[PDB]
Amino acid sequence: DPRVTEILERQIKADSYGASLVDLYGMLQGWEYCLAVAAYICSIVAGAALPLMTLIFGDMAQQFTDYSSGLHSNNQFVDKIDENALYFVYLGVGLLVFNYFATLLHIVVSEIIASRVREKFIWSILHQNMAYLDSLGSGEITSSITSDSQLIQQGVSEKIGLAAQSIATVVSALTVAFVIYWKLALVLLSVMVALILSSTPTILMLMQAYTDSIASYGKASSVAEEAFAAIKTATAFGAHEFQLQKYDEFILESKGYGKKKAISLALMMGSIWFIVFATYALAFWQGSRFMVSDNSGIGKILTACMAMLFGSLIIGNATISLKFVMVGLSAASKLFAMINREPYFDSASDAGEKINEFDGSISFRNVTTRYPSRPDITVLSDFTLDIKPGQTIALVGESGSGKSTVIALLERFYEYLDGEILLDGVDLKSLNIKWVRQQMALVQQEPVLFAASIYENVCYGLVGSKYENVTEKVKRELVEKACKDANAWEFISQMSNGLDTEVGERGLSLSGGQKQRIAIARAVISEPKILLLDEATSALDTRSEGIVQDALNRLSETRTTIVIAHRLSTIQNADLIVVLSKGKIVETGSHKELLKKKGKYHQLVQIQNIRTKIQLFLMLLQINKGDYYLLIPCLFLALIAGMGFPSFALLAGRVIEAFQVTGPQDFPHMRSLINKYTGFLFMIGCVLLIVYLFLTSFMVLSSESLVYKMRYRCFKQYLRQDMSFFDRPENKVGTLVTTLAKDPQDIEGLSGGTAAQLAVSVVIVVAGIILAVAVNWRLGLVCTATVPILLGCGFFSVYLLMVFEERILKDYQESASYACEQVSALKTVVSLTREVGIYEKYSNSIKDQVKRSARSVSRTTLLYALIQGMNPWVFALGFWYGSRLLLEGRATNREFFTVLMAILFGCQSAGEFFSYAPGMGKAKQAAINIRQVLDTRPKSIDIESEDGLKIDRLNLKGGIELRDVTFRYPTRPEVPVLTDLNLIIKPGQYVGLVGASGCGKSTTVGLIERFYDPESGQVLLDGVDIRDLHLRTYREVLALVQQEPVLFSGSIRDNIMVGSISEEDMIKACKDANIYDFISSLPEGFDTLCGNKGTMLSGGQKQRVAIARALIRNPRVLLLDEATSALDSESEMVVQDAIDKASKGRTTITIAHRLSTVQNCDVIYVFDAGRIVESGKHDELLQLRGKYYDLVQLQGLNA
Ligand SMILES: COCC(CCO[C@H]1CC[C@@]2(C)C(=CC[C@H]3[C@@H]4C[C@@H]5O[C@]6(CC[C@@H](C)CO6)[C@@H](C)[C@@H]5[C@@]4(C)CC[C@@H]32)C1)COC
Repeated sequence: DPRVTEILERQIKADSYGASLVDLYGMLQGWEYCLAVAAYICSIVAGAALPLMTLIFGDMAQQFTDYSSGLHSNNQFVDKIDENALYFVYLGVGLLVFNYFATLLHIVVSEIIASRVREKFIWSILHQNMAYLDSLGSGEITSSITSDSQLIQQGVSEKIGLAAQSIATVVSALTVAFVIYWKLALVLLSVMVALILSSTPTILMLMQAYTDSIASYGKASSVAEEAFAAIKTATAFGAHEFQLQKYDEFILESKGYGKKKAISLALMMGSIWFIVFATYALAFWQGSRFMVSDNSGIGKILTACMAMLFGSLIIGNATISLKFVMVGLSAASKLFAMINREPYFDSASDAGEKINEFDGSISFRNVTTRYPSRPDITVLSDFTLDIKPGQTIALVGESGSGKSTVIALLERFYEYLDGEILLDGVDLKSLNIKWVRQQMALVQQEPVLFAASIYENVCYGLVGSKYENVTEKVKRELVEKACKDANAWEFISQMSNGLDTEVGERGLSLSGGQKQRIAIARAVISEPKILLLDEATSALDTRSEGIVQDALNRLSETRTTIVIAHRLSTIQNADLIVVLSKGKIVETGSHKELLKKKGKYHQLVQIQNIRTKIQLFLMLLQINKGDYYLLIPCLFLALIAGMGFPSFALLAGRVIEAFQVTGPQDFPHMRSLINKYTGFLFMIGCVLLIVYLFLTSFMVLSSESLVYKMRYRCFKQYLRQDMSFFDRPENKVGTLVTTLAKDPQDIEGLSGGTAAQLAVSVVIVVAGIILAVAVNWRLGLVCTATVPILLGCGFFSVYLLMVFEERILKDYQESASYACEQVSALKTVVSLTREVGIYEKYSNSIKDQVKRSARSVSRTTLLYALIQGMNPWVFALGFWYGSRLLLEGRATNREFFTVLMAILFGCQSAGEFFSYAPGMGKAKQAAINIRQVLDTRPKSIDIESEDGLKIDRLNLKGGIELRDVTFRYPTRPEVPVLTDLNLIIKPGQYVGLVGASGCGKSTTVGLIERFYDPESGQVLLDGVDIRDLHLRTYREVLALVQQEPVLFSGSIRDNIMVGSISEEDMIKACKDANIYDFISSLPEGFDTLCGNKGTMLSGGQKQRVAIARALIRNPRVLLLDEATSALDSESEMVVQDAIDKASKGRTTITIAHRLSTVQNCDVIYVFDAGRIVESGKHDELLQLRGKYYDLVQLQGLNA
């Protein structure tokens, strides 16, 4: 026991891992560490060289101020301005070169690292034991292959380079500010740190508001999950407003937290735009104060102030880059946990023996095993079977007996705790696992063909064989012989291309028989010694089964086969038959020897014989008409927030003019002017604080209101669709839930802080351009020509970063699809021992992809680096032209610096809107999606249409008539379910419908509830076609009890009152359903929460609750769609008692699986091929000795 539990856990145990940047960068080998080192050096250099514009700008400001005061001649002014302009040009060239190299090398390093990670992950997954792989499923592996490697790239991509660059920019800016002027640098740093630590509660408030909103929608998404999954019940009982209200009570909490988010974001914006203005004001004021004792200068004051603001305002890009780094370190932890986990079986290694001249004899001895998923159920107990070369065993039994476990043990998919399996006398636990899998040939129930030619598909079976490395000409002969031995040449030679025809997602689309015949050829081409047929023909049809069975019989006549069959008629010629029940060999023997024994095999063959006998702005603007009271003041607020910066420009120009001292004699006047202008600078820096607070608050409130409206209307629109909408493949529950989660949240990109920043940006740019033209027309025209350049650079930087982000996922699609295809089926790949070939092909593919992507990245990085280097060139040109104008007398120091601050610096602040450009693509795709969703309507079955006759309850009888009803499910329209059905149910009749699987009796409920409309026919209620009746009232007439009871989350009172057409009736119906006593037994009364398995009541109790729910409305037509199919025999008694009690006094249509429920029905209708075959009472159908007799005999035999 301590050993078997250890084995069953070590089979499935999954260790936890913590990945750091060391693990990611350890995939670089040899000369690829120089690439990473050079990338980081270039990033650091290009980040540290950026705050030198502050040095050159301060020097140029000092030169302009000194010349305007007449401290040097024209020639010296020209010389110094030219030299400083060249310094700008050199800085721009250096920024270009280093940005290019840093970005290119970072991207290349990320490509290399992720290629190594992908190779390692695929090599691990392909060699894990099948117990662990079945634990994860395919979804966990396919997701890890496609969207968890992209995150690992982004972690080590140019994002980490930008994070390092930004940290270097902060360090270099602080270093510049301290060296040039530590007195003012220290003062500014202290004040800014005090104003940043003070705004710490606001950041906590924002993060709490985001967490609360995410949690509240998480709860709301759960209500949507149940509503779409349980959509048949909701439509049948009209619980559309109930589920919509449940959703609304949770998407209103998100709006309340969005309010707090609005205040917090407004506070953060106001604090930032107050810190900047207070830093300018304090820098100028305290630099004028210090200057009367240091003679430092406006140049040094500007250098210090600009350096401090530079480093502080570069922090925001660093945070998103570090978020990107940390997101890719969480995925790295998962992938490295899945890589470093060592498998239970060492199938990768070459250890183990290899039997020479393997005859094929197998000898099981006392074999006992458990699956790791369920360590209490024993799926095989004391299995003993000695198989000789050439024999044909045939394991049979009921489902769950454990016949299929033998094949899993022989292929080393799972581990047998106790026993012994000997291949020609050699233990199975001491053999090379891949060799053992090569000696066998697993023909599975579902054939899996890979997207390749038929020749390649059949050649996949040659792995490890002696024919693996031979001439291609010989291989084609072998494939032809194998396809002829498998009865596959008849449809391959008839093909267009023949053996080279593509299959799978390309080329031709085969049938089940043809795919199974190609799988048989693939299995037989290797000349296996053991054949493992695992219900090969269980998934085929009557016509196609013959050819595949002939092929299998031809194959099994020589090899040591182990056939697992569900059609017992195909194994009559087996050399031995083993009957398994609950994991034990109940009896064994030949076909004749077992029939005479009157045993389990006889019952199985009897059952088999009996069965054989049988522009989008205006859209959202119109939707959010109610929020205008918030967006009308926002225009005025944005206009004021826009006048702000072009008045800081005027005051800054006047301050720079006031710093035109010629000696300590002019210091009192300079101090007076600096105080007078710094007062106004601080007053303006406080007005914009309030303006930004109000504007951002109002805009974020509007955005949250729009998101709430989108969610509410989208959920309301999903509930209006007919049942033909929800059974489409693209309207899955998990897809609709995801769409609700994403699109009403992505549409927020066209409102809120983004729209506020858009308005503020355009106003700021327009006001700055107008100010530059008005102050000096000769200087406001040239500097206007640079506004397109600066704005284009600011936009295209973000655009190219988006391009870099998207290339990561766009490039690795072919190889990811190939890997996901070969990982969708691990059992077939592992059976063929195709790990090595798949890994080689995948490794070659991604190695080629690295080189293919490096070139395109090198092409784009040139434009990115040029855009990065443009800015110092614009500065140089502007300063040179300004100096020339100021020499000619056509400009002034005040006018030049006012124009410069406004134009250049205003375009810098308004480029923050371009950081919201990535959202505007999502916010347009989501707008298109929401427009499509909000406009879709059901063709005829509209629950929210008020047209149609109303059913008068006084004259209602309850007569249902299906007149010549023909119906096909629109998802599968080639398979008719009901054909020319004629069925009349008299009022008060307890009609029961019975039949075999696929007869289509359950479609009667769908037609009566009007889930679907019949293609040709007429369903009538009291002589009125239900297509001409009011849908809500009509469905209020009917009631429905389903096979699997569904109870919505909430109290028992809420669930049972879902089917309330209009407190006494509730108690009366709860007593009539034999559930009132159980409810009274509960600690609370009808307030017990049975949601998400809150109390997990018994199936009988949940069915009785559903019966009471259907019974409150007092229906005229009670539909019981196999109510007692999933109930225990003890609870079935009370449930059937409740059903019989409820069936009195109303029309009752009872679809039945167990024929005992329909025993006392007034009329019984037998279904076959969608048409009524027999009809009448129980005794008459028994006397007719027809299909009903066969069904009751089958029920008796099944027991
Ligand atoms: C945007 O919303 C994203 C959302 C929720 C994230 O919550 C917040 C977590 C803190 C974070 C990263 C956020 C916004 C601005 C960020 C701040 C800007 C400020 O700038 C500085 C420097 C410059 C100074 C002038 C002001 O203060 C920093 C100290 C401040 C800052 C870097 C501190 C961290 C802030 C988002 C998650 O979405 C998946």
